[PDB]
Amino acid sequence: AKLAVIRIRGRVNVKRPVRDTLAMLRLHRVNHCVIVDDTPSYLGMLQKAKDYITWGEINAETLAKLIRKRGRLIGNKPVTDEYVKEKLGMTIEEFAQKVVNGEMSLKDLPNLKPVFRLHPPRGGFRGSKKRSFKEGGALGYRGEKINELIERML
Amino acid sequence: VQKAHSFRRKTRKKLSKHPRRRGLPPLTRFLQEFEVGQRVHIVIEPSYHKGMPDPRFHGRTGTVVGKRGEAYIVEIKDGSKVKTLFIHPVHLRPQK
RNA sequence: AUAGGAGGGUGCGGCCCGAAAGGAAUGAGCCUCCCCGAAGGAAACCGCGGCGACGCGGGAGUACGAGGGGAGGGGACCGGGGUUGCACCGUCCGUCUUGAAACACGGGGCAGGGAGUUCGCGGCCGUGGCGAGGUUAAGGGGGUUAAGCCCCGUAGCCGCAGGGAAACCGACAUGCCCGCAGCCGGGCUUAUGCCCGGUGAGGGGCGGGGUGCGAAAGCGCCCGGAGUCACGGCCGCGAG
RNA sequence: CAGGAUGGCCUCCCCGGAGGUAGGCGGUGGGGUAGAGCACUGAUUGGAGGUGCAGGGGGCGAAAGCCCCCGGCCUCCUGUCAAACUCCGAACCCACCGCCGCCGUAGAUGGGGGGAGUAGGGUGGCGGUGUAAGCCGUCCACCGAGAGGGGAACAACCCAGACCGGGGUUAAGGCCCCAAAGUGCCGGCUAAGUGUUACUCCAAAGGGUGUCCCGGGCCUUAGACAGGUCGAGGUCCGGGGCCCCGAAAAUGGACGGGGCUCAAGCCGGCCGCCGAGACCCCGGCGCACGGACCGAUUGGUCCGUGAUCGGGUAGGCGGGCGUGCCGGUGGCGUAGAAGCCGGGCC
RNA sequence: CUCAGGCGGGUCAGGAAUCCGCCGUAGAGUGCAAGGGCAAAAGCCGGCCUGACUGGACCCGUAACAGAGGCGGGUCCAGCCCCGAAAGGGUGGCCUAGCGAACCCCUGUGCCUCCCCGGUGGGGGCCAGGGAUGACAGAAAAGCUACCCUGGGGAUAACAGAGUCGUCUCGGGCGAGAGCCCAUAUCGACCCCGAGGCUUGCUACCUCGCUGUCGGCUCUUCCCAUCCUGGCCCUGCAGCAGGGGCCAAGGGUGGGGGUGUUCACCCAUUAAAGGGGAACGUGAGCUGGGUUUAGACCGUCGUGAGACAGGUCGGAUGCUA
RNA sequence: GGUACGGCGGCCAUAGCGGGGGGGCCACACCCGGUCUCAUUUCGAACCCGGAAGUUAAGCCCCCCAGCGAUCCCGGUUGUACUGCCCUCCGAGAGGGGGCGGGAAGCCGGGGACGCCGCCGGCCA
Repeated sequence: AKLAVIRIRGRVNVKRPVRDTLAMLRLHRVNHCVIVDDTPSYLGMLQKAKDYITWGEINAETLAKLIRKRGRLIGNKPVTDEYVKEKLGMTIEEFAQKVVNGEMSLKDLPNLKPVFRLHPPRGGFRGSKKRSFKEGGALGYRGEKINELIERML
Repeated sequence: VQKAHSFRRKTRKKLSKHPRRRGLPPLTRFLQEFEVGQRVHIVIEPSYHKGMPDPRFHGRTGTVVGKRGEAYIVEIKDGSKVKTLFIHPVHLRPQK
């Protein structure tokens, strides 16, 4: 499957190993999201940095909306239906569906940045950033519920 | 009180042997052979006191880069420095 | 003359000034209307869920929205400046120190003076001249109001051959292998660019050579030509 | 030993050309810590059995000796230990190999050269030491050398790392008034102003038919207890939450203050709303890198990328502003130069 | 070839002389501390020998990472050799301690060299071994200062402040026991839990370009763990008085002798003659007796200059708010 | 190809210690005798030289066990003890707790285990 990972906590009071793990994941700043695979290496990295991020499974509709709104090309240019059709031959919905199914990967779209800089959620997070999501916090694995958060952050 | 490092400094357990392994080891480790570029672990045999590397390098894995007499030339990377040691095959083990 | 903070910061409101240098009668503040608008973003009302605070779907991504434009009315201000009021914030300056508002030291006010300078040697870099050569020193002649300017001056110093305490001996102007840039040929690529195969200066590595220790092997240093002079700068040592 | 040198950590320039490894997955090796245990070495309560054992003392006997105990030494059972013990043994750390990820031909790993500063550190977690404060190391997180929003102020705690002008949403946390946001919702508890304290500050052993509950029990609805008669539940035990006593200080006074009792306190939750220079957006500046074009001495205009540029002490490096004089070049001035006071613009 | 120890059996001979058999993973031993390693040995007993040698390389450690004079160790090439049938082993001690720059000097061994040339005596040089610096990365080296001087340090003591409460003061839990019986009228062992910062100590956080000390006098104020004065409870409380405890801080808690004294002791009164905080309150309020300079005497220590938290006599107190 | 035959080895106790039954074609032994080789710090005891009268009594070979020792699997104690990262979670303190990730030792019960395996040769076929 495909995992959406959003950084939650800031860049202060972070030890070198976790800082470098987040840098490798490209989560340099707060409210930044990336999409990765479910490989053991990525799972291990998520476990290593699980105290400063949240992650879950992303749906095709959510990925399509994310690409449509917050997706950007090199140069911070908007990603549009005309461009995606001219470069791949299908609409954003079909591209997202194929990516979620695993047929293709986001990198297949040329000049697409791998990180989506989200907006702070509407109504804020419903939990403190000092606790995990299982006990009412806003950290760690949260499963399919990450789609609602991604919708709120656009 | 500061103590300088010597060959046997703090080696009570590192250079000790299992009670059931007292005596001469099997001759395979003594008579084994290696090739240039092969990687070997450095596992010291306390009974044999000849061709023993410094215990500070016990447990590492090095690269064979030659041979002199009956000793193998093993290169290791301590930090960023390349250190060359002459280790008897009895103190060596092939990787995998 | 009922009001509290190192004497200031952000925003504006009173009173006052406002010719010139700033905008402005070729239109100021101002009043009205119209268009597009990024991120963001309501409610009236309708139906439903929840014990409840409330939420869900439509209304709606609508009114509004930083900003970007246009038209109409009026006809002299706006910017700026002095003081002061209100709201919030703010415990002076330099210095040693882990730590300064400090009950730690230097701090009445103003003006003027005030602290990486010169030489010798040496290591580097920026640039310029010449180049297996480079460069003059003291000094000499010409000319000049003049110490400016022109020419000469090879003594001397560094480099061209290193090794050794000394006696002393005394070397590749390329034998070979990897190989960056560049060049050549081919394929993909709109092109850029990428890939592949050769040649590859400079670079790295072998091989061989000189000398010192040795009986020899073997090791140290060195050998297939780049140095020298000048201007400026950083630094090390000695002179206060 | 208030001082220096060599290293480590910073900065500037240059050569080299195809790799590198802070994080992760799997594998090949090393370990002897926490824990545990007696299989070694050393400790350790009692009991049983076996051994005359230089034990030792008594009964017994001129004497040589036996019989009693106690002790010593072994096996077992029973009850306990170890920083200088280990038959066992993690988490975890380190070396190497393959791969994912990241960085690198806009030139990394690496090499050469120039210039330094630094040799009092502090808070915080862990380890040895100490009654404790503290001292001495270790971890590199924060202050030193760090803005903004909070904890009442607070170095160190929470959010957060910051070019300039604007708009919006969130973070720490907060919503009775001071003070923006609820006298917000449901269930329960507290009667002590206990509390109104995340941490920097916070009182104990011992006790309470004070209350609200859980779990075990014995009797047990005309039969159980209180005083053979009534006639509804009793009588214990071990626990959990809150509260109570134990609880005495010096200028008058500290939940920050006012004050607060189905709360404005505390528990298990929930719903809205406020709240940063953080996150998003619009316009602008500079910087690093690459490119095009253009300068008769270091350069200039513009363009492309920057989620992976914008805090800063010691220190390194580049550009720029100002003053006296000299060689040039172009000029102003008695229709008023320099200088001096107050204003406008860049 | 196999040890320490143990068991059974043996003339003197026993606990232990010297033997014989069995069990015996090392419980023995190693030249020496400890750790590790060593059982057809590295231990024990024997044979031969001197490799504890000469001319040289590369590497690890002291000194991780990350620089090093000197030193120690490891892997090798050559020479001449030792042991062994041979393989194979030998560059001291099974591995880790037992030691040391420059200059100068002594010794061995061969060579070079000494100012125009040559000889002789002598000198200098290269290589190897040795003489030591223990403050051990290498000056040759006794004290007083109270007559002291200078530059600094709160990086560092004495008083005071701050943290802590070991100690100090004051409470609590349990109840062995003493009390004719009776644990709690009163005392309360052995143990355990606390409060204050009023004794002393520990730390070194602020203060050494200056914050004047103990004691007394004057004066102001505060706490209760209350000595008296007001009101109560228990009593091994007959009364008069006592012992223990509770509420209570409005008032008082005085005068004298010796001593610089605080304190403590003592005297006569009194209801009582309470303990403490305030920069050990109060020296820009006083006094200056003690303490702590400069003069001097005695005792003790030192060869001496001198010293003594040992006595003793004398020894300054600035002010215009 | 057989063999209750031997030599040289590998892992070095799951393989050891202690017990029970079975065997002598060849082979391995016990053993007969010490002139020669060799030796006793005496001993032909060991070592060595020369052989077969006897024996399988035991070394050796084949098969079996679970008393001790060792060690593999499963179940219970137990996801207990302990531990990496984060925490505005509790606790006066000591110390504990929540989320994600690792995870024993000892003890008890039931099985396993009285070793696998390689090169060559002897005898027979």
